Amino acid sequence: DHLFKVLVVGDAAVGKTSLVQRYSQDSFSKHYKSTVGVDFALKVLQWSDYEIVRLQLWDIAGLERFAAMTRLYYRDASACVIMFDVTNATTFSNSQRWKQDLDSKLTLPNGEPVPCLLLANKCDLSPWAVSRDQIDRFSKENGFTGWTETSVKENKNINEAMRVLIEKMMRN
Amino acid sequence: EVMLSMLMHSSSKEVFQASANALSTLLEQNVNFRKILLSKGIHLNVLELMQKHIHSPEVAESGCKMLNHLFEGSNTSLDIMAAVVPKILTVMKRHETSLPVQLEALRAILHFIVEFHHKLNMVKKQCFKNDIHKLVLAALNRFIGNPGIQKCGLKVISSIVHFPDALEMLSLEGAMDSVLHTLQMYPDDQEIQCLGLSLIGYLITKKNVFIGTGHLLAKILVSSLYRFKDVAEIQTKGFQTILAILKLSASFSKLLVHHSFDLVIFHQMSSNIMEQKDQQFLNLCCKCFAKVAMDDYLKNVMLERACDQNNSIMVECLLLLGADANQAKEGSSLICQVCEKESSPKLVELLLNSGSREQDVRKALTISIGKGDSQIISLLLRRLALDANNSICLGGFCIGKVEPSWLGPLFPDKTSNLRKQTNIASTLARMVIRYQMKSA
Repeated sequence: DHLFKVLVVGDAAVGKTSLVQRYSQDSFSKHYKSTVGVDFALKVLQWSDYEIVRLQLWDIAGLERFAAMTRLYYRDASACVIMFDVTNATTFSNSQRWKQDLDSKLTLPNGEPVPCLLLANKCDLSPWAVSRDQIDRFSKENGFTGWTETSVKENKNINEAMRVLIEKMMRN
Repeated sequence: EVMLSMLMHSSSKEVFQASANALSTLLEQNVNFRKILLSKGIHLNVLELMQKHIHSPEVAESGCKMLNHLFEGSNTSLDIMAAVVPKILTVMKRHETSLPVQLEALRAILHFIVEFHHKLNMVKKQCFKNDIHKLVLAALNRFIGNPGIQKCGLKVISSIVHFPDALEMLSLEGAMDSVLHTLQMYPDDQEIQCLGLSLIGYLITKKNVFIGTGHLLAKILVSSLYRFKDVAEIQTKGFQTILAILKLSASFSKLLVHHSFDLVIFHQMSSNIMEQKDQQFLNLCCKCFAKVAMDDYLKNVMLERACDQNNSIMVECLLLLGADANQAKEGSSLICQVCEKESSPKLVELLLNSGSREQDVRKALTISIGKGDSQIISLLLRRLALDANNSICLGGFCIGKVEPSWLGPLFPDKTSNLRKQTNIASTLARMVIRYQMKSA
């Protein structure tokens, strides 16, 4: 058995808590609220026989983006993910900022960057929904471990994307 | 906010101590907050924190107390068990000397321990592999003060016994000696005695039935039963343990009867019949007495001690089983000594009706004449000289005088025929012999 920590970061009002409630508390859609501070969720996965893994999802509040993103949150962290809403290019620039900040202020025992995945939040909404051609530019430029579309309300691809990300994380 | 403080300042033990105590008191105050922080990711996270901060005992004690007050009144899964029990066991092992840490850890383990069976077997084996039993026995045996920890320990070991791989593992460690020591060290308490007597029967193995441990166990069991004779639960548990010991080895009860165990049965038989009826408790005691009924030398010692005390109900049962009424040690006959110690008339009546040699009866007659008592001498003459042929033959005896009261009942006095419908003794003997014959 093993335990790991994953930090979910992104822009404001992107349903940051919706995905983490869906994956752990089995709560999807619901009202849109503002996350004042860092909140936690627990996940247990039976990845293999006699090998059960625990995951601590930390959904960092993105309201204080201008404030110094303290390395204490990323301290001892084993994984991270950036999730941005697909209805704003400002969220895309914010995701670039999160990528730069984590690349600057995150370290691993091997020294290699920890896996990162680009989550396209709330694709089940018009009009900028399936613009994967534009997303591929940053997908290959940023050197992310993965990129995958998702919809928090419908939970269309949260499970497969999370499984791929965690398999990549234990792959290191 | 408190949780965030804890998380953002893991490097300091003081903030963890104060905030942990704060939210533990909050959780203890309001039950609603339970299972909300649990759903928020608090348990394994603080477990990792105590993994990070281990050099201090105060942090471990606060963490264990917080787990105790968090997990109370809740049921967890096997995964939570595997994620909680090993870490807290390692923490308790790392801080073994500090009493508060041990107390809080034992309380937490107690509140937290108790297809699906196959998964649970792995967790049970891993838990035993984590040396939980060694740590808990060492804690309860080394430090015998602060009774609460002892109680907690007993509770824990109880939940240990009813593991498949636990009985022999506990037998190796010698859990019996520690438990019996606790019972000796805490006679006056009820809960410690109550749990201990139940645990003694469950621990029983053929290794420790012999002398050196069986003799002490018999002394403790009699002391415990005698301490609380009226409490039904304590007596029931003690008799269940005694029955288990008797079933395991028949070499027992040789010293139990020696160590005044008869006082236990006779009072219970008297009390249970006079008080409310418990068929299970009564039959359990009767079955134990049936196992005691063998080795008739024990029966003879039982009769001598039963007849010494005014125990009219039991002596009839004992006679019905057997145990001939001429078991004198040649110092004085049974009828002689019973007549000496101001006994009830029904005692000498049952003695006379059963097999009693004439010479001892005449000795009893002379003794009863010395201490002038009309009822006993009248009952004695009813057997020495009266006929059928409606005739007295009160001859060769050297009685110094005669009084009308002495030979009162000797005359027929057909005014009424006395009725004695009390079948209590007869029934008790009937069940005892029924269990004796059926068991054999």
